[PDB]
Amino acid sequence: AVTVPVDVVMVIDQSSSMGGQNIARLKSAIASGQRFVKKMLPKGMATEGVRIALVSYDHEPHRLSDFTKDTAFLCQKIRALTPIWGTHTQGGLKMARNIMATSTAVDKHIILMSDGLATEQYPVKNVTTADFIGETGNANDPIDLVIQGAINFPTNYVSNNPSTPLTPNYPTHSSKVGRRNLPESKFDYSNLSARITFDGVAGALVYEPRFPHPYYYYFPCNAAINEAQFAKNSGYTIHTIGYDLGDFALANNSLKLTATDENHFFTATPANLAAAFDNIAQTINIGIQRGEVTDF
Ligand SMILES: [Ca+2]
Ligand SMILES: [Ca+2]
Repeated sequence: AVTVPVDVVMVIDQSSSMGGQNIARLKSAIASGQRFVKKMLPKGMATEGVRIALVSYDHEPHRLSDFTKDTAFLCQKIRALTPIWGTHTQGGLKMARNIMATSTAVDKHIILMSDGLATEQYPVKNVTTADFIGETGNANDPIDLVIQGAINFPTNYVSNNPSTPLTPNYPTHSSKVGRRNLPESKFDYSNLSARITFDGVAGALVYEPRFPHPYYYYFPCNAAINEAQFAKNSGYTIHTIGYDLGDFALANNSLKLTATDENHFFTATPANLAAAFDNIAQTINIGIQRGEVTDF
């Protein structure tokens, strides 16, 4: 029985939302993460053809392991996941692209798991108003949803810092938000811990105070979809778990679009997360089968 080599990068959001009152989220993430590792590396170091790498992220990404068959090392890093402020989903994906760049596996998969909106992203170089876009007219688009939400709850969505007298302009239906189809050349990747801020803070929308009416906002959910697209263009399959998103359309739809397609997007709760990782492992393992060697 022949299988092609496969390399998997796990990218796990460890934002503050995973802990505190919500600690069931972290605990199930840790249980299911280890379950997935064991399922994919059943022989440990002797598992032919399979390797797993691990990224966690909060306001910055963390390389927890390069590609490895070392079940114990991976499981120890998963058990050490820690809720920390910030959701730099673009950064997690960017570090996954860095790691996958060295792969010569035939099959190349990224698993992204996040329980919230992205609120951090990398700076845009030589930024102009053309790097932003307005309402699409598709009410399910992350663009239209974030604009509508920020109209309903301006200080929840838009970067603002009450400890200073500085103040953003808040959006209307005419406002423009970060695109999700910028070229890779547009992002400053010189520092994977960097984030765009206004008045010292980030957010679901980050005000670009240099630009005029109708007002312009970086949109980290769109930046994350943009980064996912670079990975898919490189040939990597993305499976995304929208984790405990509680029927919040912006969070659901923003994460759905990072996946290879809608069939690679899973809506999970802590209670049923293991079933999503089981299905992803099954899909990966079905995909690598190349039959038997029976030349004669
Ligand atoms: Ca979160
Ligand atoms: Ca302020």
